[PDB]
Amino acid sequence: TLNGGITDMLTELANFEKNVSQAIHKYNAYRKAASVIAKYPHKIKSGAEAKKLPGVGTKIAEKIDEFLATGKLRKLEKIRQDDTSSSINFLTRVSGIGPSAARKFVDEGIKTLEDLRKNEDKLNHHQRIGLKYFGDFEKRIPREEMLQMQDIVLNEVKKVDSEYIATVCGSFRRGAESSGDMDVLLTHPSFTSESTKQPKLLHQVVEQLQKVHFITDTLSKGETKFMGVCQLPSKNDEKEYPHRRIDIRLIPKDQYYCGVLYFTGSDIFNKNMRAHALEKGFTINEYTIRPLGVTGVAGEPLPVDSEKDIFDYIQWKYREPKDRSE
DNA sequence: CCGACAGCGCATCAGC
DNA sequence: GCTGATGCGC
DNA sequence: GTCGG
Ligand SMILES: Cc1cn([C@H]2C[C@H](O)[C@@H](COP(=O)(O)CP(=O)(O)NP(=O)(O)O)O2)c(=O)[nH]c1=O
Ligand SMILES: [Cl-]
Ligand SMILES: [Mg+2]
Ligand code: NA
Ligand code: NA
Ligand code: NA
Repeated sequence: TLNGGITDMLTELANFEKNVSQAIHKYNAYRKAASVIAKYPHKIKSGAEAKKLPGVGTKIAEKIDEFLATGKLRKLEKIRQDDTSSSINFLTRVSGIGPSAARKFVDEGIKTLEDLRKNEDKLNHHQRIGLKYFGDFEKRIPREEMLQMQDIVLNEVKKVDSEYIATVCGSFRRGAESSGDMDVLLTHPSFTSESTKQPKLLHQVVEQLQKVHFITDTLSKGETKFMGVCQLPSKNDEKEYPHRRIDIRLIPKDQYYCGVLYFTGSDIFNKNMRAHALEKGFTINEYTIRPLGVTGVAGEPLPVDSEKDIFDYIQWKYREPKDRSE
């Protein structure tokens, strides 16, 4: 946290560009800069010093100089005072409300929590659950609670079918002392890249987690991806735990290593690694790593029997999950 | 200068 | 209904 | 907004 002031400023710029400007590449440019500065192991003394880092160009360098000189950024000061921008930024904090819906709601005069609450019938299902748990979803999850949640999910999954394997990924697998949500990778031998010998593989697990009242709400659900809400049980006379976001991703069992590389992240780590793969003439998704032909067209899946195999292909030294928090 | 920026699941809608 | 684009999310 | 070619 040597450069917390700078990385906070860049993140706020990132969020502005995403939510208000709807300029997604600016968003990702700012997040990449924040990431590389966050892991830079010196307290930055100037914009020129920061500009040496990949992802920091002239414009961000000038902003860092302004920020270092004054402790603030005029551009941000004004954005903060703009009502429309402030409203749009707020609304997008609701899960299921993105840049477009936020701006549309503001047009219709819906721009506070109070407005949303009295206009529940103007929300889709995802948005309505996002609003319901607005407070809860912004709270952090202590790793100690993540461990309890892990135990429940792994044990309930076992009770459905002992051949299921559930792996908690995301920030939890990277060793984080707190997480924003729980991400669960799921495999079953019936579901491979070659065949699906059993239906409802994901459904069965979701149903069981609902039965024991762990899963409380659903944001979206298909054959391979569940996005919803869960809650730890609490003891007698205890205040309830907050509700938590949970993502579950069923991946073909022979593609587990690509799947667990993907779901472990971070998102910026994946973007960096996938970008590097492309420069090395490969393409990586959660399923496979494939070569790129001269045309750029993806070839056939390369054999993969470990996370490290994927790193090897693109000539990266292996990085343990705890070192992937970019 | 300027094209590219990771890659994809689910919900929703327009157009047929 | 299907298909493709878009929004939002991982 | 940044970067590689
Ligand atoms: C948001 C996002 C996630 N992912 C993958 C990598 C994440 O580590 C993983 C879980 O996504 P989350 O949105 O839950 C972020 P996290 O890394 O789990 N940290 P936390 O949930 O604690 O905030 O999905 C991507 O590949 N691209 C993405 O844009
Ligand atoms: Cl952009
Ligand atoms: Mg997570
Ligand atoms: Na740079
Ligand atoms: Na949102
Ligand atoms: Na998640």
